[PDB]
Amino acid sequence: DQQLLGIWGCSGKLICCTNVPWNSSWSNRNLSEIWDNMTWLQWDKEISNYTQIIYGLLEESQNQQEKNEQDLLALD
Amino acid sequence: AVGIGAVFLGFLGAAGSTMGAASMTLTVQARNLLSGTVWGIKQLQARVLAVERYLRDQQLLGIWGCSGKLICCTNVPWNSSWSNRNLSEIWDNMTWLQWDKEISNYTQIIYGLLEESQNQQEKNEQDLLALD
Amino acid sequence: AVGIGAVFLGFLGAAGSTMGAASMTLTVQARNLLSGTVWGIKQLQARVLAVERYLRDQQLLGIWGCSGKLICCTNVPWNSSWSNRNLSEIWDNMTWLQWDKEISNYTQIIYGLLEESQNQQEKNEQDLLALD
Amino acid sequence: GVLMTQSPLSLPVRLGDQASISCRSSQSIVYSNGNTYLEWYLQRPGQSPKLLIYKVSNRFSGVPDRVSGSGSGTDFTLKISRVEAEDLGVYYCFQGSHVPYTFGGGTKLEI
Amino acid sequence: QVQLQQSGAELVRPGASVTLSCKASGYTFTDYEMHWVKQTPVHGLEWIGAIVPETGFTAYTQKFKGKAMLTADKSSSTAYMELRSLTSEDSAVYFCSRLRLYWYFDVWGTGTTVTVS
Amino acid sequence: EIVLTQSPGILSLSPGETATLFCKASQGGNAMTWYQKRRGQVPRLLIYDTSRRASGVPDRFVGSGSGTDFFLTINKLDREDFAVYYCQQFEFFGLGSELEVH
Amino acid sequence: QVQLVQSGAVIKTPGSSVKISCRASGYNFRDYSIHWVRLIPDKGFEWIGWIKPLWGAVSYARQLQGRVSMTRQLSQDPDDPDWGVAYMEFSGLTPADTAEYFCVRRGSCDYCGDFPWQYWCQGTVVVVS
Amino acid sequence: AENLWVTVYYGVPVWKDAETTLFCASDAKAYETEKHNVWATHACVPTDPNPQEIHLENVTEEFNMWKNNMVEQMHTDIISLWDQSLKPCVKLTPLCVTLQCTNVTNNITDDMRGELKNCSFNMTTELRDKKQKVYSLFYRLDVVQINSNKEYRLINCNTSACTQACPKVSFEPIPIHYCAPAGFAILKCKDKKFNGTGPCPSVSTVQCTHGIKPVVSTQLLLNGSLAEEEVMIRSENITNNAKNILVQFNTPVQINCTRPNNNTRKSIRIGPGQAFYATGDIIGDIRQAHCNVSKATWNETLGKVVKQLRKHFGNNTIIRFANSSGGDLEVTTHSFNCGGEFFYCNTSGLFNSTWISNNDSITLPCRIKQIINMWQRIGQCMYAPPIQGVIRCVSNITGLILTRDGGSTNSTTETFRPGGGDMRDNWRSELYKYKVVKIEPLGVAPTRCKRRV
Ligand SMILES: *[C@@H]1O[C@H](CO)[C@@H](O[C@@H]2O[C@H](CO)[C@@H](O[C@@H]3O[C@H](CO[C@H]4O[C@H](CO)[C@@H](O)[C@H](O)[C@@H]4O)[C@@H](O)[C@H](O[C@H]4O[C@H](CO)[C@@H](O)[C@H](O)[C@@H]4O)[C@@H]3O)[C@H](O)[C@H]2NC(C)=O)[C@H](O)[C@H]1NC(C)=O
Ligand SMILES: *[C@@H]1O[C@H](CO)[C@@H](O[C@@H]2O[C@H](CO)[C@@H](O[C@@H]3O[C@H](CO)[C@@H](O)[C@H](O[C@H]4O[C@H](CO)[C@@H](O)[C@H](O)[C@@H]4O)[C@@H]3O)[C@H](O)[C@H]2NC(C)=O)[C@H](O)[C@H]1NC(C)=O
Ligand SMILES: *[C@@H]1O[C@H](CO)[C@@H](O[C@@H]2O[C@H](CO)[C@@H](O[C@@H]3O[C@H](CO)[C@@H](O)[C@H](O)[C@@H]3O)[C@H](O)[C@H]2NC(C)=O)[C@H](O)[C@H]1NC(C)=O
Ligand SMILES: *[C@@H]1O[C@H](CO)[C@@H](O[C@@H]2O[C@H](CO)[C@@H](O[C@@H]3O[C@H](CO)[C@@H](O)[C@H](O)[C@@H]3O)[C@H](O)[C@H]2NC(C)=O)[C@H](O)[C@H]1NC(C)=O
Ligand SMILES: *[C@@H]1O[C@H](CO)[C@@H](O[C@@H]2O[C@H](CO)[C@@H](O)[C@H](O)[C@H]2NC(C)=O)[C@H](O)[C@H]1NC(C)=O
Ligand SMILES: *[C@@H]1O[C@H](CO)[C@@H](O[C@@H]2O[C@H](CO)[C@@H](O)[C@H](O)[C@H]2NC(C)=O)[C@H](O)[C@H]1NC(C)=O
Ligand SMILES: *[C@@H]1O[C@H](CO)[C@@H](O[C@@H]2O[C@H](CO)[C@@H](O)[C@H](O)[C@H]2NC(C)=O)[C@H](O)[C@H]1NC(C)=O
Ligand SMILES: *[C@@H]1O[C@H](CO)[C@@H](O[C@@H]2O[C@H](CO)[C@@H](O)[C@H](O)[C@H]2NC(C)=O)[C@H](O)[C@H]1NC(C)=O
Ligand SMILES: *[C@@H]1O[C@H](CO)[C@@H](O[C@@H]2O[C@H](CO)[C@@H](O)[C@H](O)[C@H]2NC(C)=O)[C@H](O)[C@H]1NC(C)=O
Ligand SMILES: *[C@@H]1O[C@H](CO)[C@@H](O[C@@H]2O[C@H](CO)[C@@H](O)[C@H](O)[C@H]2NC(C)=O)[C@H](O)[C@H]1NC(C)=O
Ligand SMILES: *[C@@H]1O[C@H](CO)[C@@H](O[C@@H]2O[C@H](CO)[C@@H](O)[C@H](O)[C@H]2NC(C)=O)[C@H](O)[C@H]1NC(C)=O
Ligand SMILES: *[C@@H]1O[C@H](CO)[C@@H](O)[C@H](O)[C@H]1NC(C)=O
Repeated sequence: DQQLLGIWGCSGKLICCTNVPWNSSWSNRNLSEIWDNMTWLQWDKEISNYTQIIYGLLEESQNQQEKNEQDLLALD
Repeated sequence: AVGIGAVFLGFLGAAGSTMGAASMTLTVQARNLLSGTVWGIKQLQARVLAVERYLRDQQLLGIWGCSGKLICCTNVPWNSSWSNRNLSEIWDNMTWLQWDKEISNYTQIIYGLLEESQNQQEKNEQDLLALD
Repeated sequence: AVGIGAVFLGFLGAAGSTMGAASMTLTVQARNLLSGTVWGIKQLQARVLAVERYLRDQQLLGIWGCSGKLICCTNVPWNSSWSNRNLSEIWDNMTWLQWDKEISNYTQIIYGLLEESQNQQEKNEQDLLALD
Repeated sequence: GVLMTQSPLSLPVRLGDQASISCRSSQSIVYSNGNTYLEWYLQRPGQSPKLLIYKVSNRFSGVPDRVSGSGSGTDFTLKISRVEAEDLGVYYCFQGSHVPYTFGGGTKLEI
Repeated sequence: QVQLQQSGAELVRPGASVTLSCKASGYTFTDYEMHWVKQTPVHGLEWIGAIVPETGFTAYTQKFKGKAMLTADKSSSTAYMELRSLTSEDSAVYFCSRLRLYWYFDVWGTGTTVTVS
Repeated sequence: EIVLTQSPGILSLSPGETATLFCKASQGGNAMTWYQKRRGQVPRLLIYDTSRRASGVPDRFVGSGSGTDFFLTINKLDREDFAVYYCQQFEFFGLGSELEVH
Repeated sequence: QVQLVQSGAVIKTPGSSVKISCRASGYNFRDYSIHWVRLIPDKGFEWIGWIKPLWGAVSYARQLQGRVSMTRQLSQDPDDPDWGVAYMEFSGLTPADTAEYFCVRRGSCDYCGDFPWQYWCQGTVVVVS
Repeated sequence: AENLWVTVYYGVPVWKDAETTLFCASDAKAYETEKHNVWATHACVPTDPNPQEIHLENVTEEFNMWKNNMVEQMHTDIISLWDQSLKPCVKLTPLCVTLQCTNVTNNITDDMRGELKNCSFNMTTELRDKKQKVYSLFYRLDVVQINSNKEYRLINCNTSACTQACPKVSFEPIPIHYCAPAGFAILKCKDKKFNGTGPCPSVSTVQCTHGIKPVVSTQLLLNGSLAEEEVMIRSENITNNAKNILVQFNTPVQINCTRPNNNTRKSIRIGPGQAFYATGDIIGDIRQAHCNVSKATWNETLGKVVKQLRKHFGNNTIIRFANSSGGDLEVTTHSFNCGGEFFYCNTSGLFNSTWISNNDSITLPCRIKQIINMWQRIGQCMYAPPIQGVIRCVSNITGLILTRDGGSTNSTTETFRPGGGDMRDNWRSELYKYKVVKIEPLGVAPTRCKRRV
């Protein structure tokens, strides 16, 4: 798990944030209802249909961002 | 000969001096902390106790701000009720063995506060990137 | 069929090409490096040797500047006494196996310099935040 | 190599009867997930070779309901129930497990 | 539009080097693969290898590694061969083609007859 | 089959004057060893395979060579360091050299 | 250490058979081959054959087949596995066969191959009437 | 521009040659019969399917089969696992005892000899007071004469007490897939023409090896791996003779082997929970176990390997074959296990040939020992249990193991002879394709970027 965070942007922050926009095709739900009604056990099943789609997108976003950062430092 | 200053860079050679040895020795003690028919079972459990004890310490830094820096500066103010000493005396007169007993009465007060300060700072930073 | 492009993204698939293949594949070799009655004892000591070997490498990145970036960058200038080569010929004419032997005559000069440069940078950074 | 051994090559097949063209591989063609990628070709003299089946069983889009592939491990047999004049000519095998892929020698359907 | 506009019939004297051209169309090159299959009366269908055109990721067989070269120009949107040491067995019919990843052959071109004489 | 031929064969040298023997092999691509047999005693390997000398061997014996041509240079010899020398490929032997005290 | 002991010299009548027992000790006898070499005066050395004591796999020179034979005896006890015996039986004697015989072992090192020997038995003279 | 700084990339594809342990994994077909049916049903994990046998390009690695590891540990692994399937079974301390033997009922000749001895002996009961008289059948190769009457004893009783194998466990081969743990890789040469030594030009990594079955045989290794197209000989140094010569050919020679005799097992209780499975009566004709091979296929497959052998020795060379030069039993003949019983079968009938530089079958008779002494261990034997009925098995002769006679003195004939010797030369015919490398990531490289403050 520490490795799988290490290949994303979140090193050891324990509350990271990242840069993939949330596709509403999965959730189809309002904001505060998944911040005031649902439990995490209840949140488990609605995202259990699909996994490593999200994780592949995070790997792709970080693998892109490190290359763009190396290109930013390349002219530097 | 090999000389005198070589054992300054050795493992735990810095422990006799004051903090000035500690400000340069810190890679060495961190380095030698990790690398090491029925006897193999006891050496195997001796090895896994070592790596478990290392990874507890990396975790206990990781829940604070100090990720892997090995020198880390955090944001709680020092309460002068504990130390009650001048600045340069605890940075020129004392050793860390001598420092240990003077803070041995009180521990996990500081480790309690350092959880809370980072836990609050991540919330306010989440708010700052939330409005951004 | 599965095609040619799948083995570009396989484990160690980029080893035969130049760096441009290896500039993108770096998550895969990092991934497969970890996940794996007397026979249980022998495979158990194999597993703990594997994870001890991994954690030595995470430690050795920890004492340098880059904690978990996986693409570091740092601040020692490249001494041209070793390379004696043009730029893109070590980006397009060589492989990493071919790059291994040309830096195998000398090692840990670089690993010695990186520790010293990071310790010096932490010292100057501590002075910069100390005046702050 | 993983070269295919075709049996038989020449099959003079009358119109309306069945046909069976088998291949035997040197190794197993099991891809590293479970789905072997087998293919069967067409050929007329003067046309580019095109595909009938792209699996053990599942077929190319546009192929009629007379051609079927079957088999396991190394032995993989094509079976055509009713043979027409379009079926005449050279057929092949094809692998998809790991590169480099090997074609066979060519199996001619005749009359 | 989904086509493989190949080169022409090539009556090549031996010892020469041949630059073939497979102008593929219907999609971008950056989507899917490019492939080359021979046609000899000795073997039937033969192999050259395969190319990925975004980076230039090439593979061949043992029979023709070091003999043929695969290059891909991303701007001109063509394919290429660079044959070396043409022999009498190399007189063949070349079929440019496309694979997708985890799929089959969509398109099959005309077949360039390269005879070595 | 494979013919081995020492050179110069019977030699004549006083003590002190360093020397070099040379034994030609008919076959090529293989690597020889050497032996040192004194007056009526048990023989003794002193160098194996090209240049690797065995145990209990002073380094003043140095052998080398390539192709079909193998040299053995003896330096700083004694009147007791002299003995009969043989060279060996797999089981095949040479007829030997000898360095007469002059 | 490695020790190699042979038997004593012998007068033999022509056309008879001779036996020579090379005894080895100081090493694990089940591992290394035992070779046999002869020294004829005014002929140079000459190879004879080899044996592997694990199963008695033998191999002989071509110009002496049918005449020579080899056996071995292992040590069968859990206390002294080291000592081993090799026997040579040599028949069809001529007066040209009067010579000196040696039993040898391969050198113990890893990179030294099959033939370059290290240790030598003290040699046995065989003399034919 | 020329002020290049350095970066350390982690996870760079690069390796070294190293040596480590491995990990076995067996297929699910061997788990369908369970509970100590064959060995390593508990010692190995069940396999993951279809390992990631992917390719690699522009790459060349020198290999070796001769100074290769992972065969040096397998000869330790199979022996160490072989010992584990014996210690839960019976010891034969009470059976080393005086025997009273006689010939079996048969028309016996004066010149030729029988091969079965009917022996009676005292034995204990379950109780300690009473004793019993009981009889069995034995072979000539297991009794010696202790010295009117003629009384025998067992052969191995003056060196070691013996272990009966439990009749529930079997010795049949099963597929074994070795696997490398995390942080290693297994490379595989995929070349056609490749003599096993020197650089392979087309490597391919893999997660686990393919099917590796363990057999036991000295000459004429069985159920092996087939060659791709041609017939390949392999050796370390062919001008040397002290190393064996592995010959691997393409078309497998079918071999039938049988014992036509019909047995009966007979349980003798030695004590509490003890069962000595002796041989009961023989029903029918006392016959000799033998094997058959086809004449024409063998005459063909020698014709292939002579054409292959003439590449290293000049075209004008006489090649001939001969019986084995001698030694102990199970290196002159060839041995195998056929459904739980060990044969030793004379192979003079194959290697009787010469080759000039221009419906029937072959029978060959066998012998059956009951106690084995495999790997020539000082404190070991294994009484095998007799099995019921007429027994036969069918196999594929696939490779040979040869040895040149290294004679001096001006030879055109270059004779070849079989020979088993070490068991490891069986194994090197199976693991010659692979090698084990060790991933060392964290390379280092100059580039043009500078980390800021
Ligand atoms: C080289 O490779 C070949 C190919 O595998 C091996 O040949 C096989 O050898 C095994 C063991 O020697 C054979 O297995 C045995 O088969 C016997 C015959 O039974 C078959 O046929 C009956 C009738 O249809 C079926 O009911 C049955 O399922 C079999 O298909 C069995 O009787 C044997 O079982 C006996 O042993 C078990 C052990 O637990 C006892 O519990 C049983 O009660 C019974 O007594 C056993 O299953 C196999 O048949 C061979 N294959 C073929 C095609 O014949 C060679 O052995 C191998 N070479 C070497 C040297 O090992
Ligand atoms: C029988 O044949 C085999 C293979 O054909 C042969 O094995 C090889 O022998 C050589 C010795 O010549 C081994 O040593 C190597 O040799 C190469 C050059 O050939 C060098 O890279 C190394 O040795 C060099 O360095 C030494 C340092 O002083 C020098 O003394 C030496 O002369 C060389 O300059 C390297 O060690 C080689 O390893 C093996 N091959 C394998 C795969 O192991 C074998 O020697 C032949 N049998 C006999 C008795 O010669
Ligand atoms: C091995 O030797 C034993 C020696 O005891 C043989 O056992 C005995 O065999 C004889 C025949 O040779 C049996 O005698 C017969 O008994 C039947 C029924 O009792 C009787 O009708 C006959 O007239 C004759 O007397 C005897 O019973 C038998 N004893 C035992 C304890 O089995 C045994 O047959 C020999 N085995 C072989 C394979 O030859
Ligand atoms: C290879 O072939 C040769 C030629 O036949 C075999 O040599 C022969 O071996 C047999 C058995 O060793 C000899 O038989 C004799 O048997 C009697 C029985 O008592 C014994 O007293 C004799 O002393 C001898 O052993 C036979 O004489 C012998 N041939 C010659 C010409 O001497 C050889 O055994 C074969 N190799 C193998 C491994 O079988
Ligand atoms: C039982 O077997 C023994 C040994 O095989 C027989 O004793 C001799 O056997 C040899 C070879 O079989 C014959 O040449 C001798 O003539 C036998 N000696 C005698 C005195 O016969 C013995 O004959 C066999 N039969 C019996 C009833 O004891
Ligand atoms: C089994 O044990 C019996 C009991 O001792 C043995 O019978 C004796 O054998 C000896 C020696 O042959 C004779 O001196 C005795 O006279 C025998 N006892 C009787 C009562 O006659 C017998 O020999 C043993 N072996 C077998 C095979 O039965
Ligand atoms: C196995 O093949 C390799 C190369 O294919 C052989 O190595 C070369 O052999 C030639 C002649 O046989 C020598 O001239 C070279 O010097 C060898 N090169 C090296 C690097 O060894 C090797 O000899 C072959 N071995 C056998 C037993 O056939
Ligand atoms: C070997 O001997 C056994 C002795 O039992 C034979 O088994 C018998 O076979 C016959 C023939 O069908 C049956 O009628 C009997 O019932 C069987 N006996 C038992 C106890 O089951 C067996 O057939 C023999 N082997 C061969 C090949 O004939
Ligand atoms: C080994 O035994 C097998 C037993 O099946 C033989 O296979 C069959 O043998 C018969 C002979 O009567 C043939 O008529 C069959 O056609 C064979 N079966 C097949 C599938 O070919 C095999 O021939 C024997 N081999 C030898 C060398 O004797
Ligand atoms: C292996 O088979 C051969 C072929 O029969 C056996 O050789 C024969 O042995 C007998 C004596 O036992 C001689 O009379 C024959 O002359 C031999 N035949 C030939 C062609 O020489 C040989 O004995 C068998 N092996 C064993 C160990 O017995
Ligand atoms: C021995 O090798 C032969 C190769 O000819 C094997 O025979 C073929 O095996 C495959 C796979 O099991 C079958 O699909 C073929 O039908 C077999 N051919 C024939 C003619 O039988 C055989 O399986 C191998 N093993 C044994 C025990 O014979
Ligand atoms: C066991 O007995 C046999 C038969 O005489 C003999 O050859 C062997 O040497 C004996 N074992 C020992 C260790 O003496």
